[PDB]
Amino acid sequence: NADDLRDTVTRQIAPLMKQYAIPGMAIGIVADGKPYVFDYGVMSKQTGKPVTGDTLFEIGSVSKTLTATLASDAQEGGELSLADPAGKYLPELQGKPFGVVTLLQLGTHTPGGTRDDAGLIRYLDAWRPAYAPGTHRKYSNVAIGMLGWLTAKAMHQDFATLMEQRLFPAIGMTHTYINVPAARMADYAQGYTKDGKPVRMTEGMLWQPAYGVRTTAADLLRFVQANMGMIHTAPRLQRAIERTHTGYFRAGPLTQDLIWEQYPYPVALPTLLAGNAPKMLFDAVPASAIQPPLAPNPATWINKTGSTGGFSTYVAFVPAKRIGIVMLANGNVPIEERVKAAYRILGSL
Repeated sequence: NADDLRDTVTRQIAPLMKQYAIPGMAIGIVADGKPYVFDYGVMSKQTGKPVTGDTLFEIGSVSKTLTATLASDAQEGGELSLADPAGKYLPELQGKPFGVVTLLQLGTHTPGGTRDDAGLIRYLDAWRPAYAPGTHRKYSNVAIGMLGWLTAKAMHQDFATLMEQRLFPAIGMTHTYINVPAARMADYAQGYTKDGKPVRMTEGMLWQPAYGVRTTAADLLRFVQANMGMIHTAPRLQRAIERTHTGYFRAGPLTQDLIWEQYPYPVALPTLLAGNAPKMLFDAVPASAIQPPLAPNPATWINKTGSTGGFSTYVAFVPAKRIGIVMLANGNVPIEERVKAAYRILGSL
């Protein structure tokens, strides 16, 4: 099994790492609910240390799936409503265009366009949208950056504390960090730009909610299992996790959940390519609200991409089929090439 399974992965990942010169990758597979992690290559070109079970990768915007889960949990406990306006938690913004943006619009990339906290409030005050809220989908770290900020306000806690002392241990993610600890800096892989220059993360404002997660393939895989209800999460978090699969908007070929993005399953490859295409990532796509929102639906392909300066991430799973993939690379891999490999690999199962 693991032999056949590893061969299936290797036939995709080895040429990928070859053509794009990725020093290392960690691949997580759920095959009929069984998890597997397959490590390839090295953590750092200067130290040649190999990718192992504890190697940390930056997952970029896949971080936002965990932020969305936290916000969904707050909603489940009555601490917030996704329909709440930002101005509810930032009273100064009442009267300002951003004060009416809802938490839902931040978690769906539809708010209407895009140092210290006083300056952040200064930035949000002067912010003038290009579109009315909830009508156009436009990828942005300010939207989900603010989703995590506002959820922490509602939950009466520091953001990073909520992630490391609440969410991560409740999934049993024991090698997942917003702030990587000193004893763990040795596990942190080195990223590499498209040139080959080594790089790790620059931490702007709202850096933790939007892209602050470093993690292992095993831990991200366990999250994927939790998103298919497989690992005995407590009832409030389990409901919270499933509710992030609610379908809120159509945007071209893509359906926008809370941060997650989904497609009907079975899914044709052109559907995934079009939904993960650069046009989705950079343009302001008209987004039509789904009324009533789609209930979470096991017969879907649910995925999310992540890209930092030095790392490439992809996550995709099908709850009805009980399969999923996690791909972590410490180099730059074209999004559509992550998509194609996942589609071929998962099609093998």
